[PDB]
Amino acid sequence: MLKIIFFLLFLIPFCFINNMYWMVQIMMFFISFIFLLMNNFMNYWSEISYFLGCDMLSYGLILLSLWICSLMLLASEMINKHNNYKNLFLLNIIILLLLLILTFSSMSLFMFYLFFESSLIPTLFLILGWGYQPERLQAGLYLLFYTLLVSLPMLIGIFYLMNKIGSMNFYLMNNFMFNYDLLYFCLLCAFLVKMPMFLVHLWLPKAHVEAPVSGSMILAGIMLKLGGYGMLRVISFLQLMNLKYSFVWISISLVGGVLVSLVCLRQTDLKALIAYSSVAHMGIVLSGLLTMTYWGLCGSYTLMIAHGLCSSGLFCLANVSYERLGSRSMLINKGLLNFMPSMTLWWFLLSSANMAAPPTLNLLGEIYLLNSIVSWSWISMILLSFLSFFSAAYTLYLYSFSQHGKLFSGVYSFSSGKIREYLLMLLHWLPLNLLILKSESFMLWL
Amino acid sequence: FDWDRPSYGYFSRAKVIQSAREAPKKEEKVSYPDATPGLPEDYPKPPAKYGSRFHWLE
Repeated sequence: MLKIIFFLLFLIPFCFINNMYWMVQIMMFFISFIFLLMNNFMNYWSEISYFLGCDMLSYGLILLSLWICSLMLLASEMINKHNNYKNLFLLNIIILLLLLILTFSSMSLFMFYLFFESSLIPTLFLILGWGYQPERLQAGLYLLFYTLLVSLPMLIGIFYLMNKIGSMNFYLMNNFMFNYDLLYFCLLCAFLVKMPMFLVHLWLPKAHVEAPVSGSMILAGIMLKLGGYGMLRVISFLQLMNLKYSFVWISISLVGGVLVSLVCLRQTDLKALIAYSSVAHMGIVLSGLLTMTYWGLCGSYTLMIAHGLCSSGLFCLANVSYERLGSRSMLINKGLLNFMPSMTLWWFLLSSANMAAPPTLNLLGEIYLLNSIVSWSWISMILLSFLSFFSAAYTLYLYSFSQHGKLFSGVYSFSSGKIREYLLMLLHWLPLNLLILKSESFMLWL
Repeated sequence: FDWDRPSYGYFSRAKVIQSAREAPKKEEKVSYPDATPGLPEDYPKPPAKYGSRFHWLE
């Protein structure tokens, strides 16, 4: 595992040498290939190195980050085009990636938290540094302060577990089952925030709408998963307490998913709409996760991988349109099929994946969470039908409205799509399908 | 009575006598067998088991 870490560390100096922007991604893509060869993992931890291991769960999430963090560099070519502190920008991602790799590769719960939040600050610099609109302040704080407010109490819950278990290592924790009501709320309300839950999602539409394209990728790509990944490790020893209060979370997320889907239909901003679509699906992920069944756990792991690639993908396309039309509102963006017809194909495939269209990896995960939820209670069929219905209602509205109609009138002349953009879109979607072939690996982490 | 007036400073001097009481005060030392013990210097100090034992042994 140290092979990855020391590779990244020695790539830090590449931020300082000039005319090395493009030589960075290749080193970032090549390491993904090298990491892609060392899959021999199992449910239990493997490749121990001083505190760094990796199981099938951590592997897929790590590999997802390397892929996504590599696409960030492709997407944010404008930073290179205007030399807008590109060297500092590169160092932000290389640091950020290292924090993620450690976070998932950490074997002890305290470490996971140590790099859990620490990744936030590199993200926070990203929003303020390279965001256009003035609201990146008022969205910079929300991201920082919702997270800190609920992560600091989690730190107490972590330490209280040493004095009982005597250690942080995940395997040793699973041997215990705790009965204290507050402790349950000090290790899940901290992750329920970052999922996010419907009622505490108020930061998500602000952070995503204002953050740059690259920040949108990682915020939607890996930050929403750290909440999901964290839960998968800490419901193991909260099984008893999970049964007394699960019905509160399931109802909120399920009803939260439906209500947000209606909110999606009344949006008029591409960035906002995609961001609210994240809350909709993340409600199903959390819902199935708390069902605790074998299906709900394997499925939740799957959907987190698939959704991140998609929602990250859809943020590419919004940036492409915004870069030229200059406005992210739906009213400006119309009939793009008649300006950039080649682009509209990628709009569809990424859009179709978001609505659980086949043969994507997204449908495999969504079939499963749906199974666990139904088994949990037949009453869940009511909204789970509504949520899947409306989860396509806004996706069509997102795609159709922005691509189909007659062209805008005031738009000034702008460049057409470039090869970089097409290559970026392929790398987002094409794995999202081929992964179905080897779901063997990225599914059975239990 | 053939007595003599002692010199002016005769009685201001230290006067050492032969104690007829013959019971000069004794001497003893208090004993606390229950005193808070400390680590003795002769105690051997091998390396700690797994070092610091902090979080990730750091």
